[PDB]
Amino acid sequence: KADQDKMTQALVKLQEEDPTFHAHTDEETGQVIIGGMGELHLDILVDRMKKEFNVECNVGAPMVSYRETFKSSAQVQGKFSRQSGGRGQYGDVHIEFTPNETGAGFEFENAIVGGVVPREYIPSVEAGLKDAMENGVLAGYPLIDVKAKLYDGSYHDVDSSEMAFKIAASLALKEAAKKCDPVILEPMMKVTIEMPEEYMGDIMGDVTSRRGRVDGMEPRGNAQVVNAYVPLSEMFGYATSLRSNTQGRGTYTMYFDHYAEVPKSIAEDIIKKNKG
RNA sequence: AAAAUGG
RNA sequence: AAUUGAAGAGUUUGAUCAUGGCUCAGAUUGAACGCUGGCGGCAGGCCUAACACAUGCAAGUCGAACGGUAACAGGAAGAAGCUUGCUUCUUUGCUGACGAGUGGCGGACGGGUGAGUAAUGUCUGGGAAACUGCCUGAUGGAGGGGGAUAACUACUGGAAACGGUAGCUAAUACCGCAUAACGUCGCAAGACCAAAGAGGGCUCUUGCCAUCGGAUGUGCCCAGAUGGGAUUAGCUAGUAGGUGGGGUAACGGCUCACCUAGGCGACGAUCCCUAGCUGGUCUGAGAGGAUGACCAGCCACACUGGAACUGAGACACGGUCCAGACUCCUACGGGAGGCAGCAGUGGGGAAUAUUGCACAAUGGGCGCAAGCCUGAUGCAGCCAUGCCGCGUGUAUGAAGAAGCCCUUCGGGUUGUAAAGUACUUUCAGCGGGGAGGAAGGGAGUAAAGUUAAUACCUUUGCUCAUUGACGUUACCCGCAGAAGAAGCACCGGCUAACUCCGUGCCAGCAGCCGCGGUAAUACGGAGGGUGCAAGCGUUAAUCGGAAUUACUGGGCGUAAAGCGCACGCAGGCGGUUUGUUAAGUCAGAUGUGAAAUCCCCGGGCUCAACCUGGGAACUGCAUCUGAUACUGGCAAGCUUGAGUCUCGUAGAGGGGGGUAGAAUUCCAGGUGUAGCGGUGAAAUGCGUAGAGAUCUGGAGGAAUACCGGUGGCGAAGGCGGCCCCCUGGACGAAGACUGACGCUCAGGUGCGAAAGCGUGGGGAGCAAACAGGAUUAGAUACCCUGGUAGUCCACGCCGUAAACGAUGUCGACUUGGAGGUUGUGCGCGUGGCUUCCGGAGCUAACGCGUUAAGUCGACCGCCUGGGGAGUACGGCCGCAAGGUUAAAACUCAAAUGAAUUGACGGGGGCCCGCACAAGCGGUGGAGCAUGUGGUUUAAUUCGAUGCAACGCGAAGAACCUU
RNA sequence: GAGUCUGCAACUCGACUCCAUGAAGUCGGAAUCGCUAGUAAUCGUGGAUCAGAAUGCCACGGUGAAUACGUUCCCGGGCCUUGUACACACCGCCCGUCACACCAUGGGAGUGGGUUGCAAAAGAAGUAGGUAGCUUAACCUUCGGGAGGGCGCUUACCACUUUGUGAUUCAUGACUGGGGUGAAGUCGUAACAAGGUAACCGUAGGGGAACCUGCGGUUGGAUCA
RNA sequence: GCGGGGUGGAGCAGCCUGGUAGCUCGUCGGGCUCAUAACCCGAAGGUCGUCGGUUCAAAUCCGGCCCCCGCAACCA
RNA sequence: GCCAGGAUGUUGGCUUAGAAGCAGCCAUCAUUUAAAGAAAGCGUAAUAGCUCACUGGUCGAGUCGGCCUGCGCGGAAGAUG
RNA sequence: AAGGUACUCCGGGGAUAACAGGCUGAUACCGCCCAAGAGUUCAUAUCGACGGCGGUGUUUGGCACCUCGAUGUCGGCUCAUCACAUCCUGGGGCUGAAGUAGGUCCCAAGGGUAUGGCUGUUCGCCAUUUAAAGUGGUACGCGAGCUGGGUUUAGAACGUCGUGAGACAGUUCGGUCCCUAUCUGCCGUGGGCGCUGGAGAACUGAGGGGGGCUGCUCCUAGUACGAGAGGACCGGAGUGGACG
Ligand SMILES: [K+]
Ligand SMILES: [K+]
Ligand SMILES: [K+]
Ligand SMILES: [K+]
Ligand SMILES: [K+]
Ligand SMILES: [K+]
Ligand SMILES: [K+]
Ligand SMILES: [K+]
Ligand SMILES: [K+]
Ligand SMILES: [K+]
Ligand SMILES: [K+]
Ligand SMILES: [K+]
Ligand SMILES: [K+]
Ligand SMILES: [K+]
Ligand SMILES: [K+]
Ligand SMILES: [K+]
Ligand SMILES: [K+]
Ligand SMILES: [K+]
Ligand SMILES: [K+]
Ligand SMILES: [K+]
Ligand SMILES: [K+]
Ligand SMILES: [K+]
Ligand SMILES: [K+]
Ligand SMILES: [K+]
Ligand SMILES: [K+]
Ligand SMILES: [K+]
Ligand SMILES: [K+]
Ligand SMILES: [K+]
Ligand SMILES: [K+]
Ligand SMILES: [K+]
Ligand SMILES: [K+]
Ligand SMILES: [K+]
Ligand SMILES: [K+]
Ligand SMILES: [K+]
Ligand SMILES: [Mg+2]
Ligand SMILES: [Mg+2]
Ligand SMILES: [Mg+2]
Ligand SMILES: [Mg+2]
Ligand SMILES: [Mg+2]
Ligand SMILES: [Mg+2]
Ligand SMILES: [Mg+2]
Ligand SMILES: [Mg+2]
Ligand SMILES: [Mg+2]
Ligand SMILES: [Mg+2]
Ligand SMILES: [Mg+2]
Ligand SMILES: [Mg+2]
Ligand SMILES: [Mg+2]
Ligand SMILES: [Mg+2]
Ligand SMILES: [Mg+2]
Ligand SMILES: [Mg+2]
Ligand SMILES: [Mg+2]
Ligand SMILES: [Mg+2]
Ligand SMILES: [Mg+2]
Ligand SMILES: [Mg+2]
Ligand SMILES: [Mg+2]
Ligand SMILES: [Mg+2]
Ligand SMILES: [Mg+2]
Ligand SMILES: [Mg+2]
Ligand SMILES: [Mg+2]
Ligand SMILES: [Mg+2]
Ligand SMILES: [Mg+2]
Ligand SMILES: [Mg+2]
Ligand SMILES: [Mg+2]
Ligand SMILES: [Mg+2]
Ligand SMILES: [Mg+2]
Ligand SMILES: [Mg+2]
Ligand SMILES: [Mg+2]
Ligand SMILES: [Mg+2]
Ligand SMILES: [Mg+2]
Ligand SMILES: [Mg+2]
Ligand SMILES: [Mg+2]
Ligand SMILES: [Mg+2]
Ligand SMILES: [Mg+2]
Ligand SMILES: [Mg+2]
Ligand SMILES: [Mg+2]
Ligand SMILES: [Mg+2]
Ligand SMILES: [Mg+2]
Ligand SMILES: [Mg+2]
Ligand SMILES: [Mg+2]
Ligand SMILES: [Mg+2]
Ligand SMILES: [Mg+2]
Ligand SMILES: [Mg+2]
Ligand SMILES: [Mg+2]
Ligand SMILES: [Mg+2]
Ligand SMILES: [Mg+2]
Ligand SMILES: [Mg+2]
Ligand SMILES: [Mg+2]
Ligand SMILES: [Mg+2]
Ligand SMILES: [Mg+2]
Ligand SMILES: [Mg+2]
Ligand SMILES: [Mg+2]
Ligand SMILES: [Mg+2]
Ligand SMILES: [Mg+2]
Ligand SMILES: [Mg+2]
Ligand SMILES: [Mg+2]
Ligand SMILES: [Mg+2]
Ligand SMILES: [Mg+2]
Ligand SMILES: [Mg+2]
Ligand SMILES: [Mg+2]
Ligand SMILES: [Mg+2]
Ligand SMILES: [Mg+2]
Ligand SMILES: [Mg+2]
Ligand SMILES: [Mg+2]
Ligand SMILES: [Mg+2]
Repeated sequence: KADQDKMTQALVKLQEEDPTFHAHTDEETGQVIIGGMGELHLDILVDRMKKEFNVECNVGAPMVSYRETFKSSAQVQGKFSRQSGGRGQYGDVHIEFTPNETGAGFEFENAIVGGVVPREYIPSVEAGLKDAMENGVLAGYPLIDVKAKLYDGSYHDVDSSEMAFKIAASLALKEAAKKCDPVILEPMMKVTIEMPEEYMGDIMGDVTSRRGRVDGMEPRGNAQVVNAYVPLSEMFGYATSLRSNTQGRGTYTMYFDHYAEVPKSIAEDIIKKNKG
């Protein structure tokens, strides 16, 4: 970490030395990601750090930011009552959690009937859910693609507090996760690979090996272009492979697409990792 | 006799 | 004439007064940053890395010291193509000159930096033991010789740097000899010591040597002053002194030997941390506080550590030697170098300039002079960095235009603002004139002086050409045309300056108080305004406001602050009288206190900034001459303060020993019979193994009813039956005696409740701990039944309490009243002590009030917002418990005192109500009506919700109503 | 089951009648309400609303009690006084442990630096002293030498450097102590009223915590009719 | 290997000796209070680990199967 | 053994990014024939391509694979020789 | 009518345990058969479910045959010797083998095959090497060769159990290792006789023993191969480690 501060300075200098060098700390992962136009390029930079900058470093695969979503729908109740004398803290909310349309995120519905939960406490309930959803409901990753319907609740004239209702809301989400079976999501990436038709088969074979799907192929100029969607984690190291397959005559451009459920095996591994 | 508390 | 000088505000509360912190308005800067940007003058400009430095430059000069001649520019001579009379080519230091060398002088100045340094520094004032190139005064001398040596030559070693060997040579280079005295040595007699020539035409000029002066510079000494820390109190063996010897220009432990045992320090030594000092600068009414950039003086340092050499002067920025780290060269053997001179580069940093020009002037080195050298200096460049002056137009202009903003849509505001019209043109721009900084120096020419000389030289006049980096100088003049020239911050209060719109505890703002949750003068934008202006804001920084460290000029009953009390050393302070001294003090004088700056009066730049003449001031210090009241010293006194003695009085004053009565407990026995004991109510407990109760005898410990008291005694803490023994203090009466013998007191020392600790005793009662029983949601409590340490004694330790009057001690003074207690004189006096109340005065108020918290004086202790914290760490003390001394970071905008109006109280008093009591009839249970909640529903419309919603809005939903 | 009436229309969803049927209920847990006389209690009657639709509301008469000793207690209100740390005013204020996060700081086996004391070692260059040897322009000379000097060597002083052992200062250290700041956490309620056991001071013992208990002290406690 | 357990939500009875589910707390409804706690009144909730066997009948007895404890697990 | 042919509606359809005999899933055909699978393989992203089955020619006598049984073979690595 | 004895003692047993041997082979280890699958496709490059068949003697065991008128037992040291189920070096097939480097299987036993830290350790983990740090058998090779740390006498203590004496597949500190080699074997070294008359030399070679390891650099050649990164075979030369 003494060389970490030096690493910052080293990366700054390296960026000045080479425009193609791009240093960027991924906020979600909290890991600095070094971008290069080639493996050898990055290698030389790292070697330079070790010597010129005198910064000992070890390269690694960028961590992937995953998300969670309830795979099942279940109505749940969250009750929080803490009254032992004087001003207490009562709050009960019955919230129905249902898998939302992928990408629709959170679609909270206030279906409170009979004004069981007073209007003033309603926003707190929702806000409390949102905060709890941001926290991991399965492994620790932000819960997305879920719909919470507060159909029923309970309140006390004195004990009930907005914060109590936020607590009750969070409690509901917890028990919902136990019944709604959240699943980990992985960020899919749309990759556009262009190469001579001679290597087309090999490229598509690589994508399938990664786990990605070939969207389709299309003729451009002289080099065929294959559209595909590959997981970010799997996409790592594609550059070298592409050049190897195409004899350094292949180019690819990857962009984020959506979040797909991590393979049950992979999901299990992620949960294990997050657990410890 | 007992007789706490009240973001 | 040298003065003219002094503002507050916001924020603790429901409100108030006080206390107290925080914040703000001002001024200032080597500034930085952001935004903006016409011009000029003057000035300033690496605060950081005493970090590392590429390149050039910053110290040379002299041929009137000398051998020479490397050049070159000539001359003469001789050869030459032979301009047939010049040219060429050679020779000749031959001359003008001059490379290199010897020599002399300078290089110790000038320029840079502030690392080190808390005094071998600086500043002020004194002093004896010195030295001093160049300059200047006076008096003498200046004779006659010698031996070298560079350059040079040959040779030779090295990559280079740098050399080696042999030969030759000069001097104002070097050494004898003579000379030797207002010199040195010595008591004296005696003895001893120097020199250089050069230049012009015998003379003049310059230089040389000896001595004594002058000036100047420099060295040295002493006293006072010059940061912080005691959570640094001891320090020191050349150490302190002496003596002798040596050493220095000189005094000196400067050095050495020997001898003695000193020296320094609470008036701060030693050690630690920080730091160049000063004249000055900034702030301040001042006193202070802060600071030491530029300018001037002084000191210190020059890659780091160290040393000497030369010299008048250095332990030497651009010298030497050694070591070290760096950089560079190398043939690997060895070499070379030092920007804290100027400019400049890299690095560091928020941030600080051009590898300019000229020696025209001033000043310096060398020279006879001419001249040469000078990054000193004079100037130019960049930079709004500051200061100062000026400009960006000026009059007219209602059309009160458009257009913007706002509006009650009437209008208002921008705003005479703009258009429009009439003028002016600073400055910029273009053109053309034009100072002054310039003195001198160089030619002649003249007279005089000098001399043998109308020579040469010197002096003063005279005459003729001639010297400006800045520079396109200032300044003046002319020409075209308002043309080419305004921005920045702010408008909730403080604080001068308000609306609209957008946003909606979000975004945001903010020095403080706070502002923002849908009518934001507080955010953001717009319109309008306010303040400043080529600047305006922000940040950092200092002082002020802050009387908030209070010398001037504050506090301590309750706000922070009186040591628990006392004794007492050092220290501070001290009644009254005479004489004496003159230390302080006061007066006058004299020397000094650099210049600059500041101040006053002036002068000069068109003004101002800026520059300059004179004065004032420098508040201080030394010395001399005076004054003598007060303070001090000395001497003699006096009695009034203080003290002693004679006599008597009161007292729970202390220490020791003895004794009495009451009660509790226990033990033994008698009588007697079922309870006792305890509580709010109980229970545990005790009792038929005879309790409790009652009576008798005995044992032991502790404390002394009543008297008894706003009583008494004691420094305080404390002290209570009676008796004796030992002992301290206080007070009164009337005399005598002493003669200021006093007061306070850092440090120090002693005393010091209760609890606690050590050792050895004692132990009735009481009772931390502990146990059980209750109480309670729980009850580690309060209550009950038991019960150990301890409480008691001896000796030792601890050293603290709301150790309180939350009020230090001593002295004097300033209306009264009612009491207590204890003397004393003759009902009326007069002392000591004490309680309550109260006047003036004082106090924020409460209160204090002759026992002051009034009015003053002496000395001491202590305080400087609330927390953190009387804590940590260190020291000291302790057996331990702990005590004592005593921080910081961090955090908050308060904390606090007294009093006021409420409210409230399981505070008090006085009243009252179907409040309770005394009664009567009900509700809660059933069925049903009705309202409500909830749940259900396509919808079950909406509102009402503790008392004070729920047969409520609804005094009447089949449709309508709805 | 059979009707009546009002009304466009009585299924949802009217009142009423007739016949039949004949539920719970045998006096109401804890708790709780009204009423002091023409009152309660009970008995009928009328009215508004309104087509129709009262056990409600509003109003009218009939009959018609019991009990009040009193202020000990409960609750509320008024007035006077007193304490107060309360002021959207006791539904006030407010203390500490514990949980979590963050910040500064103390201790800590130690670890790495700076500075420095003491005791030694060391000895470049230079300067001074001595002189194994070597060498020598100027002076002297008996002409051989001599005087004197230089070099070398040696000694003293001393920089770099080295070693041991302390002191001090700074940084860092598993873990740990207390402090502060958070946020509607948990546990109680210690203080402020006599705060419900007056509080507080010193000391000692005990206890999850605020604290409790003993001993002595202070008033900076209320109360007193 | 030898023993003891597995019963309303929690901790405990009942088993021995078949018929014949208790106690305290918690929970729920009503009350008290401004409200909460405390307090008062009323009520619900184990078919007895998991099956099999026996018996007219099984928490009870027998035997597995799982669970959770205790003890033993040695000497060359 | 060898020389040939080895197909046509038709890439059967669906699905498949693509899937044409040869990913998978449904089919499962018909046609010209001597005969030629809605394909037994290799192959391709899919294609294509290379076979094969099937069949015709050539060749001129046996040929092919099960059953029962005799005897052998592999499976079969160790420490003094 | 219960216990302790490690303070112990006597008579007996290999009728009966602990050690080593034996028998056995459950277990262990090694190999094979079938092939569901995995491997983009594709059982068999590599791997392999559900099941099946063997081999070794190799762990943990079973049995109690040898030894109780005694067969010393963990680990280390010294010294070895064999097997091959091969760790390195040699040869080869396949590969999901571009090269380099691997994977897997076959052949091969000539030689070679760490030092330290910690622990009694074997082992293991760790540090740093190496071409490699092989796996087993040999009374878990080797105490009439050494050690004596472990373990199992008598002393003592802790935890624990027990009323206690004492005890523990707990721990802790301390605590006597004898033997002059007759025979076999082995390393050396002589005497006798023989080999056909005696004697002095020089030999032939049946037979036996020893030895046999390997790194790195350079060249080939930055050549083949690879888009690059990298980087050879084959062949040649030099210089080391260990050992003799
Ligand atoms: K104030
Ligand atoms: K300095
Ligand atoms: K000295
Ligand atoms: K002396
Ligand atoms: K000053
Ligand atoms: K120095
Ligand atoms: K000189
Ligand atoms: K000049
Ligand atoms: K004062
Ligand atoms: K004194
Ligand atoms: K006097
Ligand atoms: K006792
Ligand atoms: K005092
Ligand atoms: K503070
Ligand atoms: K009822
Ligand atoms: K109806
Ligand atoms: K009606
Ligand atoms: K009151
Ligand atoms: K800490
Ligand atoms: K430390
Ligand atoms: K209390
Ligand atoms: K106490
Ligand atoms: K026995
Ligand atoms: K096999
Ligand atoms: K395959
Ligand atoms: K045996
Ligand atoms: K192979
Ligand atoms: K081998
Ligand atoms: K072996
Ligand atoms: K054995
Ligand atoms: K052994
Ligand atoms: K043996
Ligand atoms: K032996
Ligand atoms: K034998
Ligand atoms: Mg010259
Ligand atoms: Mg001379
Ligand atoms: Mg002489
Ligand atoms: Mg300094
Ligand atoms: Mg002032
Ligand atoms: Mg000298
Ligand atoms: Mg110099
Ligand atoms: Mg220099
Ligand atoms: Mg410079
Ligand atoms: Mg920088
Ligand atoms: Mg020059
Ligand atoms: Mg205003
Ligand atoms: Mg608004
Ligand atoms: Mg300021
Ligand atoms: Mg002040
Ligand atoms: Mg004050
Ligand atoms: Mg106070
Ligand atoms: Mg106070
Ligand atoms: Mg006092
Ligand atoms: Mg005193
Ligand atoms: Mg005087
Ligand atoms: Mg002056
Ligand atoms: Mg006097
Ligand atoms: Mg007496
Ligand atoms: Mg008294
Ligand atoms: Mg005591
Ligand atoms: Mg005692
Ligand atoms: Mg008692
Ligand atoms: Mg008691
Ligand atoms: Mg005190
Ligand atoms: Mg007292
Ligand atoms: Mg006090
Ligand atoms: Mg009074
Ligand atoms: Mg303390
Ligand atoms: Mg202390
Ligand atoms: Mg009812
Ligand atoms: Mg009503
Ligand atoms: Mg309707
Ligand atoms: Mg009244
Ligand atoms: Mg620390
Ligand atoms: Mg030396
Ligand atoms: Mg309390
Ligand atoms: Mg109390
Ligand atoms: Mg109190
Ligand atoms: Mg207690
Ligand atoms: Mg066979
Ligand atoms: Mg064999
Ligand atoms: Mg034993
Ligand atoms: Mg025996
Ligand atoms: Mg046997
Ligand atoms: Mg036998
Ligand atoms: Mg055996
Ligand atoms: Mg045997
Ligand atoms: Mg298997
Ligand atoms: Mg066996
Ligand atoms: Mg047998
Ligand atoms: Mg035998
Ligand atoms: Mg093999
Ligand atoms: Mg072998
Ligand atoms: Mg072999
Ligand atoms: Mg061989
Ligand atoms: Mg090892
Ligand atoms: Mg063995
Ligand atoms: Mg072995
Ligand atoms: Mg032996
Ligand atoms: Mg043996
Ligand atoms: Mg042993
Ligand atoms: Mg052989
Ligand atoms: Mg061999
Ligand atoms: Mg060898």
